[PDB]
Amino acid sequence: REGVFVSNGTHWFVTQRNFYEPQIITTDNTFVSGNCDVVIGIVNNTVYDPLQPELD
Amino acid sequence: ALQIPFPMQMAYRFNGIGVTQNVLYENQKLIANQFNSAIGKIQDSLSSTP
Repeated sequence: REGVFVSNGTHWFVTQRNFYEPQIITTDNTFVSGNCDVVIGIVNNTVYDPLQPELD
Repeated sequence: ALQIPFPMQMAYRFNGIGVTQNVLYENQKLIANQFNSAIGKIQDSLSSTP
C-alpha cells in the first residue's frame, strides 16, 4: 500500500520509503491485483493473515 | 543519492499523480514504447520546426 518490499538476504519485509522500519508482510498492508504472471520481477512469499491464527 | 530500479521509480511517480502503481506494472512494455516513440519524434520536430 505504501512503502517498499525490502529483503535483507533471507526475509522479506515492507518498509516506509524514507526510514528503515521493517514490518511483517500481512494482508492488511498490501493489496491484490490480478494473477501473478504479468508483472516482471515478481517473487514468491507467504503473506500472513492475522485472522487465521485467531480462528474464531 | 540513493539508487533505485527505474521502473519502481516511475511507479512512485504514478502514485504521485493519483494512479495506483499496479497500473504501471501491468503496462510496462506499452508505456516504454510510447515514451521511446515520443522521444524519437522530438528531434524531428525541432529540425522541422522553422
